[PDB]
Amino acid sequence: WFHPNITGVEAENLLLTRGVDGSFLARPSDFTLSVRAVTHIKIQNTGDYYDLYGGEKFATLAELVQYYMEHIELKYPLNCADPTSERWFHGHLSGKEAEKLLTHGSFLVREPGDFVLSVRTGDSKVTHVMIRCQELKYDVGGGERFDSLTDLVEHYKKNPMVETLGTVLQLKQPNTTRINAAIESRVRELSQGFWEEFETLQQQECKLLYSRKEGQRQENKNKNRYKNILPSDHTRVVLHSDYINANIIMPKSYIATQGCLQNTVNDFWRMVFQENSRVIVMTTKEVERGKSKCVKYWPDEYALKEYGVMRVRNVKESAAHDYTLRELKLSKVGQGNTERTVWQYHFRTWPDHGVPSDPGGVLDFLEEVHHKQESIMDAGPVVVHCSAGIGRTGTFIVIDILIDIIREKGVDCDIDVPKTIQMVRSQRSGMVQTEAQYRFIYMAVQHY
Ligand SMILES: O=c1c(Cc2ccccc2)c(O)nc2sc3cc(Cl)ccc3n12
Repeated sequence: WFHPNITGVEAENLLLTRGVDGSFLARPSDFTLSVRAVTHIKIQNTGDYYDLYGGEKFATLAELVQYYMEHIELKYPLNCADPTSERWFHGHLSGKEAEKLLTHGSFLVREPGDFVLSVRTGDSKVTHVMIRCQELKYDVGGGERFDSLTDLVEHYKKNPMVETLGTVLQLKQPNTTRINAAIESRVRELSQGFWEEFETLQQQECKLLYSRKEGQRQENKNKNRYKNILPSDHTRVVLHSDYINANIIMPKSYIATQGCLQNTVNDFWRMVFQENSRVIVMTTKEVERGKSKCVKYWPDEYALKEYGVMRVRNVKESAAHDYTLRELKLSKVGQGNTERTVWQYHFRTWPDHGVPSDPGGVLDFLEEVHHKQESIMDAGPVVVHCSAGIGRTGTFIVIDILIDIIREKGVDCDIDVPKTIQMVRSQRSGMVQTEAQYRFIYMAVQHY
């Protein structure tokens, strides 16, 4: 249902000719939901979530579409044929280059008007299968003809081609992003190249296996800052009544969470204590563009506040250019020996929309956070929150994970930004929201 390189007119004709009523598609415009008369519904994503006009806020475009197909009718997704966003698709490439690149089950489809399925087999050889394209459909020389190269690949992923002498041409996996640290050259090549690689990652949203059940419960709706933006049930924080919109991220561990609500302040301190977290990363202001993003869950400097069964002291506040650092002290009301310092690094210079022009400041912040975390024996996950706990939270954890690798291996390590994002998304959907953030992660790793 997502079409990466179409226009409003192309979409309008597609839905009128190849579609019916209830038929819909999505496309980059910022996104547009084109439904069939043909209506165009705007989707904006400045970095926190997908905000549909006259609709709701979502972690992914696929979560958005799944919700409106279940609850202007979204009934029939009008499928896209362009293979540009598929991992296996290389477009322009020769046989030799594909042979050398592939040098088991590893495949690709390359490019008169015809395509070539190059597959590796071993314990080795590279088999090239021609794909004829006649009157818009695709085929391997006989049998079934496919509406798109996608239908072809998925048909042969399930049903592999058998070579004359019994060789199974398995379609297992498509890696063109695992660059060695060195980054400078890759950033130049992706400079767009970044948007192309970003939407390939977006096309991998629905491959992820996750449930959102506990967050959809009656007793837990009030505990969600955005009703549709929910934690993954397999990695959610269970409080030992048990609910918080938070997930554990394990590549140093992190807890990705939303900005505190007035009714979730006590549950946030119950989580920090239980998890033995000593570092909080706040990547948002309490209020941005007149809307509240997170409530003040920490006392004023020198003050002491009781938050349910938890007691928090604000020892000292230390201002830096980009951030404030609050030395907090947490204990359970009743038992004195339960006390520990909790350090809250509150980044305040993040723009209301988009990303910082330079990642220097973010990189100084994360460096400080990392050394404060490494200075504490038996320390729990680093708590990271923004507004929804997916956009900024995701950009901060991904940059932190990748620089963690470059700290322990040096300028000689193999990094894969989209592979890291997909892995984090497997633990909380929507982690890293926009293409601008995606590019900022590359620029951050570059500047580091
Ligand atoms: O998806 C994966 C998986 C599989 C995977 C599944 C769950 C959690 C982590 C990893 C994998 O090993 N490697 C890569 S590289 C790559 C590039 C892009 Cl643009 C998009 C995806 C993608 N991708």
